[PDB]
Amino acid sequence: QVQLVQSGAEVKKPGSSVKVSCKTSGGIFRSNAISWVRQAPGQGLEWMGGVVAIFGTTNYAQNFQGRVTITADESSSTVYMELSRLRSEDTAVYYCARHSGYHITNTFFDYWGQGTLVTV
Amino acid sequence: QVQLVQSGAEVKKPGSSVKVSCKTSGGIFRSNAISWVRQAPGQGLEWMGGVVAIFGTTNYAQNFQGRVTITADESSSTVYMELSRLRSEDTAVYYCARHSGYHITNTFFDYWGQGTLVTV
Amino acid sequence: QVQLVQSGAEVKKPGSSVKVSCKTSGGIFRSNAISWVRQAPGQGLEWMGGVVAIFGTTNYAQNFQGRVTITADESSSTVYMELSRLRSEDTAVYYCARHSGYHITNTFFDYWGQGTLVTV
Amino acid sequence: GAINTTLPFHNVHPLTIGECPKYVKSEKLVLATGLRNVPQI
Amino acid sequence: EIVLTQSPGTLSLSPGDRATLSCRASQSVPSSYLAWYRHKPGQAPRLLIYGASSRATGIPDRFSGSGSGTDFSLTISRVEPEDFAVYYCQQYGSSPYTFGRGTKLDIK
Amino acid sequence: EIVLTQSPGTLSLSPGDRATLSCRASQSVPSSYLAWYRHKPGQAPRLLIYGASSRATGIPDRFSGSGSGTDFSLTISRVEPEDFAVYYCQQYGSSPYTFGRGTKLDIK
Amino acid sequence: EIVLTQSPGTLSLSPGDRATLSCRASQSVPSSYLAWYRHKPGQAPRLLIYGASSRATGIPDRFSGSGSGTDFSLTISRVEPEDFAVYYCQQYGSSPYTFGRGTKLDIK
Amino acid sequence: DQICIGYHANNSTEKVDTICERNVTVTHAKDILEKTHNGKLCKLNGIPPLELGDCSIAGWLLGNPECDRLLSVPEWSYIMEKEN
Amino acid sequence: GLFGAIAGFIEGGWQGMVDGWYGYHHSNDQGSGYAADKESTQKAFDCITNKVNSVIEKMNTQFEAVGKEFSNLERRLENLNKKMEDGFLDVWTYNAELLVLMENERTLDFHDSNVKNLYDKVRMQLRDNVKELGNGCFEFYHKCDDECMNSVKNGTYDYPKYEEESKLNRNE
Amino acid sequence: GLFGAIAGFIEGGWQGMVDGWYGYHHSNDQGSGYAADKESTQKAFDCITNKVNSVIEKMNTQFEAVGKEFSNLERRLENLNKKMEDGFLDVWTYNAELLVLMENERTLDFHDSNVKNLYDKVRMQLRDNVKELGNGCFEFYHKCDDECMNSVKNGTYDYPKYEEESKLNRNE
Amino acid sequence: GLFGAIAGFIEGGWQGMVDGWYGYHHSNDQGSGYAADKESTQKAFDCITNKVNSVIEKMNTQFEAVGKEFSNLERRLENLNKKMEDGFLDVWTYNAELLVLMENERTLDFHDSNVKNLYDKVRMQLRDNVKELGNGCFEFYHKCDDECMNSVKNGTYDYPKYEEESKLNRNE
Ligand SMILES: *[C@@H]1O[C@H](CO)[C@@H](O)[C@H](O)[C@H]1NC(C)=O
Ligand SMILES: *[C@@H]1O[C@H](CO)[C@@H](O)[C@H](O)[C@H]1NC(C)=O
Ligand SMILES: *[C@@H]1O[C@H](CO)[C@@H](O)[C@H](O)[C@H]1NC(C)=O
Ligand SMILES: *[C@@H]1O[C@H](CO)[C@@H](O)[C@H](O)[C@H]1NC(C)=O
Ligand SMILES: *[C@@H]1O[C@H](CO)[C@@H](O)[C@H](O)[C@H]1NC(C)=O
Ligand SMILES: *[C@@H]1O[C@H](CO)[C@@H](O)[C@H](O)[C@H]1NC(C)=O
Repeated sequence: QVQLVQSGAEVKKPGSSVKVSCKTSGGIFRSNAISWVRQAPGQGLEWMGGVVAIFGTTNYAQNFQGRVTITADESSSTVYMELSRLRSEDTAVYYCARHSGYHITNTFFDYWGQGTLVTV
Repeated sequence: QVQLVQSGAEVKKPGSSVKVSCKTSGGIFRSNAISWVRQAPGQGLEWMGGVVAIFGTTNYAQNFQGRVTITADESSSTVYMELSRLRSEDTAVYYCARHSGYHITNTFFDYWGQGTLVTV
Repeated sequence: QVQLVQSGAEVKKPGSSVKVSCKTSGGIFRSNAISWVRQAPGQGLEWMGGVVAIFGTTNYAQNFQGRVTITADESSSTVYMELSRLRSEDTAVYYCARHSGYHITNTFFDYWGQGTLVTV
Repeated sequence: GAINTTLPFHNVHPLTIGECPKYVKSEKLVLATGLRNVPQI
Repeated sequence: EIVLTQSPGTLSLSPGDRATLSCRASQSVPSSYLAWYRHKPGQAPRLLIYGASSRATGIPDRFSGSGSGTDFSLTISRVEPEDFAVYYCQQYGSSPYTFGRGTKLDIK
Repeated sequence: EIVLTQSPGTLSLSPGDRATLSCRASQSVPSSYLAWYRHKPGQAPRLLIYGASSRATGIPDRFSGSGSGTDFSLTISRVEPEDFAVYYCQQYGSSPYTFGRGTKLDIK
Repeated sequence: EIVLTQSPGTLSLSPGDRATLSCRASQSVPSSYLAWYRHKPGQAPRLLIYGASSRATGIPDRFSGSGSGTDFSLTISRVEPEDFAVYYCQQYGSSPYTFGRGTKLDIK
Repeated sequence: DQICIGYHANNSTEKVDTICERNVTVTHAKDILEKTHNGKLCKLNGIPPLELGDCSIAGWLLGNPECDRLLSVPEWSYIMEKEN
Repeated sequence: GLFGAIAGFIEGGWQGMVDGWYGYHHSNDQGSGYAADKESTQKAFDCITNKVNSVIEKMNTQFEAVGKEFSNLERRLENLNKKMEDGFLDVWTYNAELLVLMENERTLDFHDSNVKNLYDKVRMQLRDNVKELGNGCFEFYHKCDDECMNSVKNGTYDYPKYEEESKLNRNE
Repeated sequence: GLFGAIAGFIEGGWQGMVDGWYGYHHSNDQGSGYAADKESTQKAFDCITNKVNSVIEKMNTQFEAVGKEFSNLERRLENLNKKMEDGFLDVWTYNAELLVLMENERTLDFHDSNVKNLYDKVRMQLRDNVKELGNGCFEFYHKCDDECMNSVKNGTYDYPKYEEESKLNRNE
Repeated sequence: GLFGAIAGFIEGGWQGMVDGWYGYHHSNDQGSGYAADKESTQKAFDCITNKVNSVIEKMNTQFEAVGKEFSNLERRLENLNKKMEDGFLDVWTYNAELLVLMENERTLDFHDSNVKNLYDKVRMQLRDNVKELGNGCFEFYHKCDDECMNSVKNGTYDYPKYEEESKLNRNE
């Protein structure tokens, strides 16, 4: 019984930023790494980045380096994503996926969020 | 405060078997090895065999190999002795003796059963 | 919140002995070494001896060897000091000091007793 | 009777009046402050 | 960066037909770290198979897969009405964490 | 197979007489593993001495024994009315676990 | 046996004056084991500084000291009405556990 | 030349019980249970108690003729009464 | 013996060790004698002092029994009071008994650990210049005088200084 | 694996150990076979036998529930009785579950300690005449027959006897 | 330090270990850097996750207080109700405080065991081809490049491969 709840749908304009959250339940403190993957309609799923459970180390895909910033607060067990410098073809559905372990490497996505639709 | 209770006296005929039990109290599970010794009237005590406490390994005297089968159940902490192919001079009093340790070797009989008389 | 209570003021005569007690509170058993320091009016403080916390080993200053006997009872967590063969210039104020550790060596006096005045 | 002690437990009588330690039904409560005693070789 | 190619693309069947989905990799996936997900539209994707040979908890026994190297496959012995969705193959043995294209199953 | 031979066999005594029971072994008993049991007729045998030098719990102080090698003995300094039964010597240092002949004590 | 010589002896001051007390040792005190005590007449002495560089618990911040070898000092930046008593220095790095002469502070 | 590591022992016979061992000898032990009472009904904090004796609480309050010694009582720390 | 030091490879205690729980014994040309390890003993004293103090504070707020009187028509009410007071005393008796048993197991095992740590501290410090006899004692391949022994006791052994001398004796 | 013996450097158990918790496996010219360590197993049996007996005695004085009847004008008294019995049952249910959970952790860790001690006892006894393969097995530098093996099992290895022979093969 | 690893022979932590509880540091000709042990860290995360989830479930059925009103003629009933609630809140407060204190001691000691096990795992795999410095570090007697270092980290060291080379440098 583990569920991930995300924010609502958002509408934005090129040049602005987006703040998508993902709260994880099922325990007092987060024990699994959480990653972010997006699906642009007509295109496949793409991996954006993730954050380690307790130590907060973050890894980002080379495509999105310098534009995405994943942060987490240990107090509220929430993971946030900050994609800045919005441009065309940034409209996609963003999911927060929970890894099978505390680290990003060698772990698969146990559970997925329902998803948030962001348009520019 | 440890006591061993056995079955009642039995009468048998040559060619049949005898099924003598020995229930041990004083704890949830048996922790000491239990051995069987018999005394035919006019004859001295003889060692028949024994069973290890938890692992259930059994040892038998060379005189009675192939005719005695000692089995125990861990659930009820009961020890059973089955002597088959009864013949003459098998009339004796059978006692169940509790060893000082979990194993048969290098242990002495702390307590003895009250005894069962079996006639053939 | 640790306090040391001593005996009352005493008057003696040369040739007699003194028995000054020092009971320590704050715990069931004494875990800090207790020493005895005296101050003769017109003179500075002098170290007489001390006793280790649990093992009861006693150390005495070379000036007072053979005249001071420090003993403790583990049951009551009390330390006694017995100065025999009283003579002139033995009038002083005796304090019982609690060391920072269980041993006399390499430890300083955390707390001091209120003090007892003994006249000969 | 009266209780004169500094220990935190007692087993004299459940009904006490005044500043009294805590009553328990145990026969003894001994804590080990030192290590195990092994005889000299 | 390992690119995953899913061959069938579109596979229209009826309940009862054997379903075989093949996922191909340009490079060998280390330790056979590949996973299969079921993504019904409008719902969060669900983990079916992890490690290319192990079933996720709660997954019905009809879902199974096998493979090694650059060749992996997912097999559904019996198709049910709830087995019509898009299936992706993910490799998690490499840093980029690439994803499969996905194959939609249609109703004949 | 070590056979245990008991010499007295029958020993008539009265309360107060010293009782000395001797058990002999055809071979040396390893680690002095020998025990003495008291078996009053109609009752379960009860352990008196274990190890040939150690007194069992609850045994009255009058019961004691000593020995080594092939020679073992049981000594009862003071005889009581309850010390009239058959006494066996058992060795538990060898595999067969043999028993002694047994010695009955009579009333003079 | 280390003899400790306190130089000032008598130091009359007023609230606000800087107070510097010097404690001298015949031979070097090992591991800088030296302590300072405040002994108001009629009261048990209180520990101010231990180790010549560490402040005791509950001690006001104005009390501090430093030193090494045979030279140690106690400094009181601001004098309060309760800072008028006799101050001793002891060494606890040697067996005899000797004490200082003591210095009384007077009111100007 | 040798150096050895060892541990303290003495002539103590104090015994303590552990989670899975009983009567373990230790070098030093402390008993934290009080089992001794003087057996006398003393005064509490210097205030003597109220001793009714053969008289009851109702008898004292009602002014029983046989409880005349209780017609005036001082401050008390606790009340002493009999079972019957 | 959870850590195998007390009654393990050190099968006997020392009666001459009178100024500390734990320590060393040495024997060379100059002489021999014992020396308690004050630092390890002080750390052990800290746990036991705190362990007992924590015990007192926990049962500081234990249930207290107050006498009450009930009439002959209040049997059910009296039984409630009787079962409440007896039940609370049974709960607190169990907690007090269990805490002592659990702490005794912890204390004895804690003392066992300190010797193993002290034995390993010396072993890792004399890596190759000594022989590990296996009975808690080390035999030096070189000459270790009182100054050398004192360095071993306070953790300042100069392994490179005796490195060359030890290997010449060790080889032959 | 708090002590690193079970499922640690000893990766798997032995199905051929049928007469004891802990033991040895030897293999030389004469033959090979298993042998259980009766002494260490007996010590483990004593701790577990006492561990369970102590558990039974503590909850022997557990709270007991008695049925009562209250009228419809005694709702407060009925609720008071209901919460007392329910409250005591919750306390004792927590204690029973917690004691089992903690004792299981202690028992498994106690079993892990015995192998590490048994491994170290043999290692400290075969100090230099064997190789430490790292998988719980020692390989001798000399010839160790059945009599030599049995000395290792009962802790009577004669290291000086094979000291000279072992170093000749070890060097070359 | 019950196992002597944390604040023992490894006297300082690492600020460069940012992606795991435990790990390695290597330094050779190619370069140097840190590397966390993800397997041991994951196992530690499993115990802590279960240990905390155990704490929540046990006190999930804790006693709950309900307010009641009693008249001036029901002092005994009101006092009895008051002592019941106060007694239960004292029992559960003791359990909550004691469980946290006991689990904190276990958690800190559990982490101490992991490093000692991880230190022993490397030591028993590099039996002779390295030199033990005694401060948690091993120094190789041969050349151990990045491929060789990675083998030690994931437990696939090839001792026979470097066996011949190591002894040539070790002897002289
Ligand atoms: C309590 O007992 C001790 C020792 O028997 C005694 O010294 C003390 O005076 C007693 N206290 C009172 C108040 O009598
Ligand atoms: C213990 O008693 C013996 C005499 O039986 C004595 O030699 C020894 O010094 C004593 N030990 C201590 C620590 O008092
Ligand atoms: C421990 O010793 C006491 C008194 O000597 C005794 O009554 C008790 O039976 C002993 N317990 C065991 C387990 O031997
Ligand atoms: C340790 O003892 C030696 C004596 O051999 C001494 O020279 C050294 O300074 C001591 N180390 C410390 C840190 O006190
Ligand atoms: C240990 O076993 C050997 C067999 O090689 C035997 O000679 C020796 O006596 C035994 N030691 C003990 C103490 O039983
Ligand atoms: C361990 O790492 C080395 C890198 O040199 C690699 O060759 C080997 O396959 C790895 N072992 C495992 C079991 O992954």
